[PDB]
Amino acid sequence: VPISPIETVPVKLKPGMDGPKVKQWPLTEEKIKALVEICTEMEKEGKISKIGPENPYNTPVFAIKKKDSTKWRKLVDFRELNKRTQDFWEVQLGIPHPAGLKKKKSVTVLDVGDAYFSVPLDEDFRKYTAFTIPSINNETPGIRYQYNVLPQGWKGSPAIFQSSMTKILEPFKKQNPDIVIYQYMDDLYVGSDLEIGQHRTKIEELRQHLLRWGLTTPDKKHQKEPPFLWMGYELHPDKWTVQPIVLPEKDSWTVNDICKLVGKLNWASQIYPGIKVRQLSKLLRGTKALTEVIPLTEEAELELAENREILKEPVHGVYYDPSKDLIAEIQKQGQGQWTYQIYQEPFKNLKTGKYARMRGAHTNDVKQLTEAVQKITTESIVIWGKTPKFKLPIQKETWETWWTEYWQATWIPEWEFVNTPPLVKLWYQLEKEPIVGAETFYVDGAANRETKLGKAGYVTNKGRQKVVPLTNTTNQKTELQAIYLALQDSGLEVNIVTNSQYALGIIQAQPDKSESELVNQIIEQLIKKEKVYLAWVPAHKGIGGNEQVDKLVSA
Amino acid sequence: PIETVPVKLKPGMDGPKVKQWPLTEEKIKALVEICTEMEKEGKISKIGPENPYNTPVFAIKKKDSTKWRKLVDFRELNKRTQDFWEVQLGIPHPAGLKKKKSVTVLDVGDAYFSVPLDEDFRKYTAFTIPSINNETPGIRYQYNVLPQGWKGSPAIFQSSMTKILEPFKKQNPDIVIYQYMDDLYVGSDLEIGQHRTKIEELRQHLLRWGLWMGYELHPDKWTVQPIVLPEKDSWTVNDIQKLVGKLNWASQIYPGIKVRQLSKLLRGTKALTEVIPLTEEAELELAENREILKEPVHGVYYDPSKDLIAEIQKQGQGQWTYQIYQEPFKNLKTGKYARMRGAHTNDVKQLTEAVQKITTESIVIWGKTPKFKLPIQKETWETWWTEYWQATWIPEWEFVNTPPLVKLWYQ
DNA sequence: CAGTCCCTGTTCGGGCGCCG
DNA sequence: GGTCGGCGCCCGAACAGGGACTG
Ligand SMILES: C[C@H](Cn1cnc2c(N)ncnc21)OCP(=O)(O)N[C@@H](CCC(=O)O)C(=O)O
Ligand SMILES: [Mn+2]
Ligand SMILES: [Mn+2]
Repeated sequence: VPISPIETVPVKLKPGMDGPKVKQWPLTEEKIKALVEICTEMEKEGKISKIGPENPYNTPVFAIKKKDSTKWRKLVDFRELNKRTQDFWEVQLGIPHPAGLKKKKSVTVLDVGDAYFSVPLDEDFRKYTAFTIPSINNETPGIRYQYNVLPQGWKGSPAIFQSSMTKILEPFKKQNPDIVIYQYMDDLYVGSDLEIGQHRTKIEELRQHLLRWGLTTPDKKHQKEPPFLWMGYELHPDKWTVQPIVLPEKDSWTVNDICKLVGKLNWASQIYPGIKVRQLSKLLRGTKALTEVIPLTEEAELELAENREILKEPVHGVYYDPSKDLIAEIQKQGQGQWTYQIYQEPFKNLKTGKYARMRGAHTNDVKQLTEAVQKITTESIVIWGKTPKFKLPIQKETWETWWTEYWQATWIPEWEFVNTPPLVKLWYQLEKEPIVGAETFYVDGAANRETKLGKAGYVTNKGRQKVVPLTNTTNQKTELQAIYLALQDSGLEVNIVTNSQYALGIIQAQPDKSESELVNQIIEQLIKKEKVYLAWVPAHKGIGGNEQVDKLVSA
Repeated sequence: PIETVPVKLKPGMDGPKVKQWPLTEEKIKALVEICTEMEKEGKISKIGPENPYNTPVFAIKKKDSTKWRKLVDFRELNKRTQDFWEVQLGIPHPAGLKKKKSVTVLDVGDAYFSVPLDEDFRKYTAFTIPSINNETPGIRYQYNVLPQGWKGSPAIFQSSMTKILEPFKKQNPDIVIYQYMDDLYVGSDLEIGQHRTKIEELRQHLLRWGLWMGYELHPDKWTVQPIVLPEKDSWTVNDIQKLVGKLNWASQIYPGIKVRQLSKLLRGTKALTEVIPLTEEAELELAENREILKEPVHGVYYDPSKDLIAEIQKQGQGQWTYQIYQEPFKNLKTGKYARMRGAHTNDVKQLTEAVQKITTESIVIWGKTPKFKLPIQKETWETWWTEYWQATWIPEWEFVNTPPLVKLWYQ
């Protein structure tokens, strides 16, 4: 066996574990002919070699069809070898995006035929990569080979190939610093600002530099004219767009069909603005059956019809100009949903997206807006390496009140106010000082752990009082209920004194939505008020009416 | 031709496997030039995916510094080698460094590149450089010498460092020198003029052995932040209610605090804005509570075997209070910062500055870095803190969300 | 007193999308 | 077909840790 020009990567097994010994599963006669034809050709090319009975290892093997081609792809079920193979550190840190591409004079895309089959495997490790090809007859013993290159299905092959591919491209990039080569596995995106005459030369130089190491660049996969098919997009000289997306329409929807639907909607949201998946993702919750038929809700059908109407119109993105600023604008879509557009020129979006995660049982629009800014910031640093300038639907005075008075440290980068309703605001403000001329309510609540029974009420300075028995409640729910009672039975200005750290901490965060229906009712009462002053006092210390109302609600 | 000191991990622990976080364009360009120059000088060498270990890497600029500085987050690797830099080659901490009039910090991290690293241990110093828009896969490296930011580097270099400082310590026996991570803390009671002159004598003394930057400190001017009670001649129900709640929380630190007579003033169901005159027994209880807060807490002393913990509270208007402790309510030190960089505009820059100032004080006083309880959301902190970091070390931290109770540390 | 539990937040396991 | 790696989203279950009350 000849020595491959590429330096091999030393690979070990995990200490104290042998190679795989799995029996070959039955294959269809149409897949057997495809494997024997490929295994015979790879054996002639030195990619696989025969093994005798001295090799005690075996691993199942199969093959799948290639997309838009008659050739086949050989795959190995190395699920047992990957468990006992040493851990690798993946060098693929992410997926490139066309919004990060800069405009170049010329662009060339070329693929590598049989990429894994042109990179050698460690000689001391080729033993465990043994497979058996069944013949057309079950009584025939079959032919056993071992891999001399990177197999398809081994957990180390992609990490080894990406690092091996980078080492081969290093001398070319070093000699040609003004050439941009986007390297994703074997797919090479080559662009340059050189004249088109010298560009084809450098392309052929690269095709000859890769040929010295066994990497073939077929002219079949060669692309010289736009539009270029790169990473599932359509690259044009001045714009880009995703390849056509097909949403499956089903009269009877299963849970797996919803996962296939939501997945394509998230993929479409990178350029198509306004995609919602809130109502459709509410179908995947609480259900534990992929094949179960699920009916579409009225809100899910409306959300799906809106997404289909957005996918009717053609959208396109633009490329990145490093000479102009990066701008990201956010809009409040629904309740808990947010969308954004990253652009440099108006209406020429580089890309779009959406944020809709629900963090915490109690939140407000300002918190969710801060979370969306951070998600866009990290996303922009990945693609462009810089933080964009934000346009936010929140008043400068509104944000100034929030971040200064909040106990946590929070911050938003350089931004400006854009007046696009609905505007993010604060729905109520707790007073910093007690209100003169306002009734002072001393609230308290308690409950029994066993009987799940409790009381809740208040005592005021004007003699007003109330106690309400509660069933199937907790100490926390009663103390929240006591504050709700004081808000119901008071005027537009009210001073409330509680001893509940739990209830006070929730209200002081100024929430506008809550998973608890009780807190939502408390929020509704707080918006109707004009001045609310909450105050905390220690319990069991005999303070004001808090002691008198503690003894009233103790049972 | 230097012999390597054998280093091993703690028994029953593997190396660090931390993913690299995204980096900005200015930081990646700075890391490429640095790592190319370090590779050309044999300090680092490229590796492959067969190394399962990795440690994040980013770049910083020190205070008033224009040059980028490579910084590795060896926090996970330092935890998995703790028995090395404490049991075998430990560094003593001089108790007189915190008592000096002036202390200067020197960046001597470039001296670690002169000592080779143990071949069997270089596998754990691996790090990956990201690329913008993932144009290329990660460019991996590993260290061939003593890395900057690793707690094993000053321990191995300690023997070489003492023999370099022996001529200077002999001529200046009153000057205290402490080495922590990539920093050298030089303190003296000399006048500010001749103190900087003695620093320059040490810089040229270090340049001969193959060493720049200067950050001045004054530990004698460090003041604590005590618990203070208001001084009012007209108290209301709301004032007394807040006074009792504050004294009740402070009673966990001072067991002699009493609120019995002050609670008797809050017997009725009175309006908050109503003025309440203080009784004769309540005035004595408030005055005695003020005198107790002047006394030091009973039984508070530093334990070298316990970790340091630092809590930070956001007080608004650029005010930031902090307490350092090992056991709850036994604060070894309290303090307050104000008008730091980013005041009245950026909380994350103020908080990042505070963590650096608190960590620096913990190095001078105890020679240990504290674990911070940060009043910030995890996603908010992990998004911006590298944009403002200006130190060669990185302390450990956890995120807390404690809504304000009775403003104990700030009036 | 240590033992719970009520509440809340985080982490991870698993499905899909997409790329090679 | 039911192979691998990367990134993204969605969800629930398991895990983790602090107030408040009780033997
Ligand atoms: C091996 C390398 C990476 N790669 C792609 N797919 C897989 C897979 N399923 N399992 C493991 N590695 C995979 O692929 C690059 P290639 O080999 O040069 N051309 C593709 C054909 C693509 C098509 O037209 O469908 C192939 O033959 O894979
Ligand atoms: Mn290919
Ligand atoms: Mn109560």
